[PDB]
Amino acid sequence: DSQIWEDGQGNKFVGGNETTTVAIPFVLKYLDSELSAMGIRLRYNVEP
Amino acid sequence: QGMETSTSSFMKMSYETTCQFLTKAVLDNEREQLDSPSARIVVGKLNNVGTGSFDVLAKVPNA
Amino acid sequence: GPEDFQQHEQIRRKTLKEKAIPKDQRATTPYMTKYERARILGTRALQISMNAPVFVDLEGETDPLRIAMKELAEKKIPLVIRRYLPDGSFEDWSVEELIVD
Amino acid sequence: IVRVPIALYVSLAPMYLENPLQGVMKQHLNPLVMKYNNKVGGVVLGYEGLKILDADPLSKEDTSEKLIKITPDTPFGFTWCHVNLYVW
Amino acid sequence: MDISKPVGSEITSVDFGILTAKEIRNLSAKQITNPTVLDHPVSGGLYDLALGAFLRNLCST
Amino acid sequence: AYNIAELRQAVINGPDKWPGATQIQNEDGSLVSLIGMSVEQRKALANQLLTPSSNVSTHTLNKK
Amino acid sequence: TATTLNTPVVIHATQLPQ
Ligand SMILES: [Zn+2]
Repeated sequence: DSQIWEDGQGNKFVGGNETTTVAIPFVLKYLDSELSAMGIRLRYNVEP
Repeated sequence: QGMETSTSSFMKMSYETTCQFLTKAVLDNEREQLDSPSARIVVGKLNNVGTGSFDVLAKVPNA
Repeated sequence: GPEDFQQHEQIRRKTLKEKAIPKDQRATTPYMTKYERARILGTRALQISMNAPVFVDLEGETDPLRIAMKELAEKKIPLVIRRYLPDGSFEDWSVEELIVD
Repeated sequence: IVRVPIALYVSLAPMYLENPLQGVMKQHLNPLVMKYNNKVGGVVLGYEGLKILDADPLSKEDTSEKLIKITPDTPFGFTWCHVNLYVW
Repeated sequence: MDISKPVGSEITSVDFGILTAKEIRNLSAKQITNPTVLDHPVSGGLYDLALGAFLRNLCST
Repeated sequence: AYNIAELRQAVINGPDKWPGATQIQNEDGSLVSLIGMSVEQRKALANQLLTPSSNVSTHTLNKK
Repeated sequence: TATTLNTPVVIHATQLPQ
C-alpha cells in the first residue's frame, strides 16, 4: 500500500524505491540511450 | 594497436575504433574504475592529476 | 538486512583503517605542493563565501580568495590534505603541519 | 515505541562547520520528528545519542576533533553518522 | 553547476554488460507496432506519448 | 555580511551600468532577472538582498 | 524540496529494532 506507485497510463506496480541523484553530463545520458539501442547495458555503481 | 593492453576502455573508445573496443569491453564484462582522465570526463568526475591528486578534509571542533 | 549492512559497514571501516598511514611513519614531502595550496585556497574561499565562521580579522576586503590567502598566511585554515598513495593508502597532513614554500 | 539505531549519510553546511552536531541535528534530524519514514517503518518521535563518525580511522574515538570530507565541487561536507530514533 | 546544491552520491565505476530481452520487455513503457509516426502522434507509433512528452502533449508515462 | 557593500551597488547599477548585476538568484534556486526592471525596483531588491531566511528548509543558503 | 540539505542521502538500519 505505502510502496505502491502508479503510472500515467494506469500501470501501477511496486518496485524500485531506492534511487539517488548524481551529477553527470547529459551527453552521458544520450550515450546510454544510444548504447541501449545497441542492446548494451552500463551499470553505474553509485558509491554510498 | 599498442593501446589495446590498457585497463580503461573509455580511453580507447574515445581515441578511435569505438565500436571494436566497445564489443571487447562488453564481451569481457570489463569494469573500469574511472581512473584514466578520459573516463573521468566521460562520466563527469573530478580528474586525478594535479589538484585532484588528494582530498580535502575539514577539522570540525566537535566530535 | 540490518546485519548485512552492519557487516558491510564493518568491512568498509576495516578497509579504511587498513589503508590509513599513521602520523609517525608518513614519508611524503613536508612542504605544501602548489596544487595543494591552490585547492586549499579555493575550498576555503568556497566555505567562507558560503557564510562560514572566519578567524582572521577582515581588513575591509571582500574577495573570498584573498581572505583565504590571509588565513593561509596566518595558518588559520582548518583543513586537512589527504594525500593518496597509488594503492589507496592515505596520509592525513594538516595545513598548519605543512610548510608553505 | 521502539528504539531503532540507524546509520545516516548527511550533509554539513559551512555555516555549521563549527558545531557539526547541532548542524546535522537541525539540517536532518529535526525535520524527521513527527514524520513517518519510509525506511525505518514508523513515525519518529525523537532522537538521542547522535554520534558523528570520523573520516580518519586512526583517530581515537574519544577525541573531539573529527574530519569531515568536503565535496570536491562544493563547500558542503558529507559524512557517516550513527543515531538512535524513537519510533512508534 | 550551482554550488548551493551538493550531490551526495557518486559513480565509483561503470561495468559493461548485455541488455537481455527479458529486462527490456520488463522496463519498457510501450511496444511500437505500426510504422506510422504521425497522422498528431500515432498511438502505438514511434512518437507515442509513452516514450516521452511531445509538443505540449503531456507524457502518458 | 562582508560583500553587500559592492553587490548592493551592482544591483542598483543594474544590467546596463557597469559594474552591475544581471540576475539575483534567490535562496530556493529562483533566478530573477533585472534586465526588464526599473531603478526603484532594483533598489528595493538590493535593500532586501540580505535578509534572514523565512523558510527553515532553506536557512543554510544565501542569495547569489 | 528533498534536496541534499534536509534529507539524508541514505538511511541504513544498523541493527534490528531494539
Ligand atoms: Zn515521460
